[PDB]
Amino acid sequence: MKSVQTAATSWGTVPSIRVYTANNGKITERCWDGKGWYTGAFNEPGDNVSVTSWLVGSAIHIRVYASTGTTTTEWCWDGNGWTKGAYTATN
Amino acid sequence: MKSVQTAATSWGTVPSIRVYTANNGKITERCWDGKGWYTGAFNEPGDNVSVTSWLVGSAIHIRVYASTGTTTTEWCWDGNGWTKGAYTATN
Amino acid sequence: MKSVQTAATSWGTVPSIRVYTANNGKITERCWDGKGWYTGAFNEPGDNVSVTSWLVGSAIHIRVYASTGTTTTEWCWDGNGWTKGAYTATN
Ligand SMILES: Cc1c(C)c2c3c4c1OP(=O)(O)Oc1c(C)c(C)c5c(c1C4)Cc1c(c(c(C)c(C)c1OP(=O)(O)O5)OP(=O)(O)O2)C3
Ligand SMILES: Cc1c(C)c2c3c4c1OP(=O)(O)Oc1c(C)c(C)c5c(c1C4)Cc1c(c(c(C)c(C)c1OP(=O)(O)O5)OP(=O)(O)O2)C3
Ligand SMILES: Cc1c(C)c2c3c4c1OP(=O)(O)Oc1c(C)c(C)c5c(c1C4)Cc1c(c(c(C)c(C)c1OP(=O)(O)O5)OP(=O)(O)O2)C3
Ligand SMILES: OC[C@@]1(O)OC[C@@H](O)[C@@H](O)[C@@H]1O
Ligand SMILES: OC[C@@]1(O)OC[C@@H](O)[C@@H](O)[C@@H]1O
Ligand SMILES: OC[C@@]1(O)OC[C@@H](O)[C@@H](O)[C@@H]1O
Ligand SMILES: OC[C@@]1(O)OC[C@@H](O)[C@@H](O)[C@@H]1O
Ligand SMILES: OC[C@@]1(O)OC[C@@H](O)[C@@H](O)[C@@H]1O
Ligand SMILES: OC[C@@]1(O)OC[C@@H](O)[C@@H](O)[C@@H]1O
Ligand SMILES: [Zn+2]
Ligand SMILES: [Zn+2]
Ligand SMILES: [Zn+2]
Repeated sequence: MKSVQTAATSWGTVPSIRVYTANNGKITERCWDGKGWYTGAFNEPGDNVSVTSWLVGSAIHIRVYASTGTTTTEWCWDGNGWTKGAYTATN
Repeated sequence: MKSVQTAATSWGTVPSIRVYTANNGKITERCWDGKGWYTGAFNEPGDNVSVTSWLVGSAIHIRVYASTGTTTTEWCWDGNGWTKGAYTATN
Repeated sequence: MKSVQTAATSWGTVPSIRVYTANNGKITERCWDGKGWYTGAFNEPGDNVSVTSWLVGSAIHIRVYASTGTTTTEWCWDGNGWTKGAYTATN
């Protein structure tokens, strides 16, 4: 049957986990920080999703790559809300 | 042509790598621990797969997200067998 | 609509980022090292891609898993060009 597509990242030792789900063209986010799953602020269009993150000290930085057709849009979390990133590709 | 879908994670100083393949609704696992590839114990249903892992000291923790329909099931490896995680996509 | 499929990895604190895109049977690579996106050296066939990476000091080691059909080919970056890895899906 048709199935959603996911991408996952984690950081630290607790850990913090973020799982992105692409469902019928919309990506949403589920979060774990040690006390139960909850819904994240990320909501962007996309059929397909990948993610990577890195720590600067204790500060997390997340990059989500959301693709519709041949266009991939990068979204960035740097502690102060999601912003559109500079990524481009000539697909 | 129709193609399988993979997810990969790695850790530590060997390094240890784990590659999950979703093929026709079934997910399986191939492992590298420095001495050749071999088949892992993970076998769970799923059309799509993502994975993340983290170390706590020397202990690996792996989380594999297996999706069928709109249901994503989280599978947990924490040193002693695969168990179903608490992940849900809604509350 | 049909959409491309991506995978992403990053390392260090700058950070460096690599984003792999599978598009109509071909996987290509875009790169960030703090100073703008550019096209990387990776070009290999595949309908689906996953990736994992690890540092050895400042030196990055990347493993890209490229799938066509039921055949997943591992590509290896160890500082000196992309080479085919030992991964096989069965014994
Ligand atoms: C309950 C059910 C529904 C509502 C279906 C389908 C199936 C189905 O039975 P199920 O027990 O899941 O057996 C299947 C299993 C185990 C796999 C692995 C299948 C399919 C089926 C067959 C084929 C299938 C179907 C699809 C879609 C969109 C895809 C992508 C799709 O390919 P994919 O998931 O790779 O391969 O259509 P749709 O979801 O409307 O209908 C057809
Ligand atoms: C040998 C072979 C088989 C057995 C096929 C197909 C093709 C095929 O020739 P190939 O040399 O691979 O040329 C193609 C290439 C290079 C690409 C990139 C293609 C397709 C083909 C055509 C289209 C195609 C086909 C599919 C399926 C399920 C998909 C998803 C699919 O899309 P996708 O992989 O994005 O695009 O059907 P199926 O596997 O039954 O049959 C049809
Ligand atoms: C412009 C356009 C083209 C050229 C299409 C399709 C659609 C389409 O309109 P759009 O505004 O994108 O509305 C859709 C939206 C928003 C979603 C979420 C859709 C589809 C469509 C419909 C269905 C669809 C279509 C496909 C393919 C290959 C897939 C995988 C596919 O599933 P998926 O992306 O999950 O679901 O065929 P193809 O790209 O040839 O044709 C059909
Ligand atoms: O604390 C939750 C949160 O702020 O964590 C960082 C990002 O995952 C956000 O989308 C998410 O809402
Ligand atoms: O601060 C945001 C940014 O500079 O972070 C590094 C890369 O993800 C860039 O594409 C992105 O615009
Ligand atoms: O040594 C192999 C193994 O035990 O490693 C941890 C997990 O990847 C398991 O599924 C796998 O069988
Ligand atoms: O020990 C298992 C568990 O608590 O680990 C952290 C998260 O992956 C949870 O969903 C999961 O149930
Ligand atoms: O400096 C760019 C580069 O060498 O970085 C390592 C790999 O990502 C290569 O494919 C890529 O061309
Ligand atoms: O050649 C490099 C290599 O040994 O690195 C470890 C694994 O990725 C192997 O499959 C691969 O062949
Ligand atoms: Zn299915
Ligand atoms: Zn194909
Ligand atoms: Zn679409």
